[PDB]
Amino acid sequence: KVFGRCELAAAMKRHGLDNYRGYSLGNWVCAAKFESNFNTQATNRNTDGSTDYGILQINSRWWCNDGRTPGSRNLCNIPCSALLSSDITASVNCAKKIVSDGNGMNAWVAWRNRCKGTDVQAWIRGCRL
Ligand SMILES: Nc1cccc(O)c1
Ligand SMILES: Nc1cccc(O)c1
Ligand SMILES: [Cl-]
Ligand SMILES: [Cl-]
Ligand SMILES: [Cl-]
Ligand SMILES: [Cl-]
Ligand SMILES: [Cl-]
Ligand code: NA
Ligand code: NA
Repeated sequence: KVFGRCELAAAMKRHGLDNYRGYSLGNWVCAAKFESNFNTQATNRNTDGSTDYGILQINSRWWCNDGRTPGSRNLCNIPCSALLSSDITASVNCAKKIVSDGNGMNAWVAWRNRCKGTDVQAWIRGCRL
């Protein structure tokens, strides 16, 4: 599914991301935009052989099982394919674990490089929430 901006903001709010661990909604929308272009089916192989999955590009080295990342863990205890659904529940639930792991949203390199320090509220302007 390719979400619209506001459509995603609303879905993320319904799933509890707004101000989760202190991160306002626009942080999550901005991160999704630059991670996946708002596409739940995005997959991208990393240099270490892991793959990133879904709207928040969650990585198989640590977070999910894809059966092809030797020596990895599955800390969200989910198949990586769950993270590609049109329903964002699994991605949101795993993102909550990731952002609680000690480095906050810095776990998403794109957030750190593209959203942190910027006016992220822009990403939810205009939306019915
Ligand atoms: N050593 C190790 C670490 C994680 C996963 C596995 O299958 C092996
Ligand atoms: N100093 C500064 C300004 C905006 C956001 C942030 O994370 C830090
Ligand atoms: Cl957009
Ligand atoms: Cl694996
Ligand atoms: Cl959804
Ligand atoms: Cl934090
Ligand atoms: Cl915001
Ligand atoms: Na804020
Ligand atoms: Na894994």
